[PDB]
Amino acid sequence: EVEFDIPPQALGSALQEFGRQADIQVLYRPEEVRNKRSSAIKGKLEPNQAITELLRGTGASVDFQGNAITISVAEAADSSVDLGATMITSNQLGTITEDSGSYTPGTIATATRLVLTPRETPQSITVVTRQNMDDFGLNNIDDVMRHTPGITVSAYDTDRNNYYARGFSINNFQYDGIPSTARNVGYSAGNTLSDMAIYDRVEVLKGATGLLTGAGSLGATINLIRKKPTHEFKGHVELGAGSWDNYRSELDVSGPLTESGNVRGRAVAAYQDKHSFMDHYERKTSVYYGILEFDLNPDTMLTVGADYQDNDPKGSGWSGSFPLFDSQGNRNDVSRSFNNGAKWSSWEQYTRTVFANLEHNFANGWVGKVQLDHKINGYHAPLGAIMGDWPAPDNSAKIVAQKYTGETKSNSLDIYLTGPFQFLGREHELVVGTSASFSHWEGKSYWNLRNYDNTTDDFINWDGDIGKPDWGTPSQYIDDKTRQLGSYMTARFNVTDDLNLFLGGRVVDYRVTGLNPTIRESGRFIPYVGAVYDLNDTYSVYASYTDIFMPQDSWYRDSSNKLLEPDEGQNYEIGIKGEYLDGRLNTSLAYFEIHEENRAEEDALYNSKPTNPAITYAYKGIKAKTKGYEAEISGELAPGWQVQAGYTHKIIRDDSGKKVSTWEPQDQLSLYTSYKFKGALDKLTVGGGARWQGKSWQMVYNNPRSRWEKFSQEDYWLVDLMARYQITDKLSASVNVNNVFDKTYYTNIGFYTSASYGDPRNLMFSTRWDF
Amino acid sequence: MVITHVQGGGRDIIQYIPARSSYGTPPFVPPGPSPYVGTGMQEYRKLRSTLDKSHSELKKNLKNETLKEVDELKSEAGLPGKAVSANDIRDEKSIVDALMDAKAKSLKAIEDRPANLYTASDFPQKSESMYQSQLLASRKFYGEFLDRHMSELAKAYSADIYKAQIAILKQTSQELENKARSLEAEAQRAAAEVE
Repeated sequence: EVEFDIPPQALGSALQEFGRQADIQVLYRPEEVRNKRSSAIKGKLEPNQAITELLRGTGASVDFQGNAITISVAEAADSSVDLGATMITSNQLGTITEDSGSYTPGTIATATRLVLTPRETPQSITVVTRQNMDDFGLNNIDDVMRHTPGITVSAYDTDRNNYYARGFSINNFQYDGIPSTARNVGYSAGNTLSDMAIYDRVEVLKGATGLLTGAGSLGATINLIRKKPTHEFKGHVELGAGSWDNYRSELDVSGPLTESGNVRGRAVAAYQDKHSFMDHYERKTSVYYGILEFDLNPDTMLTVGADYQDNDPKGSGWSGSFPLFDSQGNRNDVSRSFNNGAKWSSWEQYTRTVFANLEHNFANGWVGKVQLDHKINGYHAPLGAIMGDWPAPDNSAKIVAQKYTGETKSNSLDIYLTGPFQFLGREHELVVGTSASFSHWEGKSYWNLRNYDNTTDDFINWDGDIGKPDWGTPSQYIDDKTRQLGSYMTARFNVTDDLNLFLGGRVVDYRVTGLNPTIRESGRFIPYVGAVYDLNDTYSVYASYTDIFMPQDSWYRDSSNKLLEPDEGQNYEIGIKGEYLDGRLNTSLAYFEIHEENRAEEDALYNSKPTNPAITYAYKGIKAKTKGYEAEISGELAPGWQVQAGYTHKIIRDDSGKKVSTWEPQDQLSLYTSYKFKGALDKLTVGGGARWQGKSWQMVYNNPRSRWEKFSQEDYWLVDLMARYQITDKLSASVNVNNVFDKTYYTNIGFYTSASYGDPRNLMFSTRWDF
Repeated sequence: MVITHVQGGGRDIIQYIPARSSYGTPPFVPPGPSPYVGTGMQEYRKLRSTLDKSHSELKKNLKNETLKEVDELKSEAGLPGKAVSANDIRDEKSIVDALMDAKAKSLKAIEDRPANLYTASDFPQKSESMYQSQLLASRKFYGEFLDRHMSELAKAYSADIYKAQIAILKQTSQELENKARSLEAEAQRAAAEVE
């Protein structure tokens, strides 16, 4: 029951104002509300009474679908059925997943910046909703990714994780639809450690995502949707304790800050201090987030926000957790508690964002948005760990220590327009936008240590006890300035009642200046072709042609010292999507092929006998091809029964025919279900899940035995259990059991001739108090 | 292991011996910072000094070293160390010439190799900078690079020595004919006086 103040006006304006005031996504067709007016509403009425009062005399009907509503004007005659009708939306980011109760989303704008339902999206879109995160205790993005169908989380060391989709490493992140500067695979800056306390959902769009990303990787884009201020007061305190001294605390507060409700705010603060199943390891994390929304008038809204996150570990590992082989070339046998990192070893990662947004509703149903962001993504990594073919026969080992310190400051500006347009008596939608980004990366690297004794007598009983070195002076410097300029346009034509065509593209300008030679790339086109055909009320078939490129490094040049053409690829997709129970349940089945061009490969022939003095180590561009399929189900199976399940099959082979990205399994399966009891057991929720993955391998070089070996991980199952009890209206307690059957497995399969183990069986106990 | 071959041999005067490898080409190299740079640079500085101080120790005393090679071959052939006889001077010259030619062949084998960064004359000057660039660019293990740079510098330093040894043998060979010419001149003079 909220306070509503909307005067009699054009119906479409009233619906956009109601959407803001009720904190609800309002969908309506622009042609249907065209010459109609709203009736006046003022006072503290429930949202249901409010819309029935607002619509009085319009002849419109409402479809209540959780955190969204669809307005329709029914007519005396049979109305022609057009499921994909162009619709005006109140929330440009999609439907809010918080308090929905579902594992499936509503609308999402993550593909083409148009607010579409998953069925309307001619692409592979997977979303991890707020309830899924609450239910399975997914505190960070790594936990989220481990629970995301078609994602493989592979680790380098304790604080360096990498995500794989469709044979490619995902290097793309977006925050509220605004893309973050393309992450360096090794120089963790903080994206892979994003705490979930400040977000509503995570949207993972798979394939070739260039249209809204610009320059980036293949496989997917991870869009994180921040939590937002509300028109009614709501908040919570949540404390948690789990295996290996893992303590967590979270506070979230949201509501109006003035009597009229013109000013609204949300502030969230979280703290986690944990130890590990791994020796001499501890990490401290702090998140702070604050956002203010101002209504300048009923059509204009200004937003100012900021967020902070610091990740501070001690005892950070480096290459893996242990060496694969001993000095003699025999395979090592270490316990899951083994940690190679010295006590003082740390890969410290931090992030801060300061954003301001301006949103306007124009008289023609069009809405304009302006987004200004200032981001920081740094790291302070004085690393040190047992590294190399160790132990030696006298159970001796050697420590390798290097320090990396870097920071990336980014200033981005993003203006875009979205609205309906008529053409040959039919309603279509268009997106036109421009973007500009200015990024600066400074970094120092220390590897010439002063007078350091890097030997340890005991390897088996390694405690992490070695002194810290005098790092000396920087051995290498990075000072890179990047300027990326974009322009996009996407049209969604409502061709017939059963056919909707997507045509769009992006033009990219990219320039990098620094200590190395200037990289200049102008007029880089990224196409977008999509279509959706309604078979019937439930099913729709789709097909898409999408693309993306990544400007290569100044290090990736050919023999003629000319830089390699950008690493790029096309996603060719055919599929079928289902929609049941008024969109409360969604199913999909798709076939994909990723065509890659300019995959940098070492030029062995040149590199063995280099002839040009300008280039000492050159590269060669090759082609690669992923072929696969994916099936997915999410949402209500029954009235209180929910699911998020998926199956993915993938093979990536290069130009020669050889399989590549072999550590990512060809087959993977995920299922996460929960059931809320009815009647007397109403306060009890029970849940569970299981994740299976096929055989994964990697070729490793055995230096002591001068031979290549195949390091494999056989297929394995991981089972999670869950339960929650609502003790009081305000207080609830939960328990979460992960790796229920305590399986031993690997997260790192031979990277840096080292391995890492996945978490042993662990539990998390949490209690939550809602105000 | 760097071995200095003082005695004449088919193998280069300064030899670098390395362990065999099957890791020359790796299908995939992990993106991000290389952990081998620090230790790679440390291993380079260790080997480079032992190879440089082996070259300069030899240039210092190359006159005695090469005349000692000549003296081993001289005695290995039954000739005495000090040569006065006409038969002995002529026999001794051939050894000097045979040694000179062997060194000439060895020097020509190094010099007549296809041109690349490794074979450049300025390579010793450019080796440390080039090596570090290769470690930074490849992000892979130093082993193959280090073995190549040292084997290529063993040859560079062997070519410097061989070039100088030929100069020593040309002067030794010239002096030999002078003794021979004057010796036969004096045998002639004396034979005419005995008549």
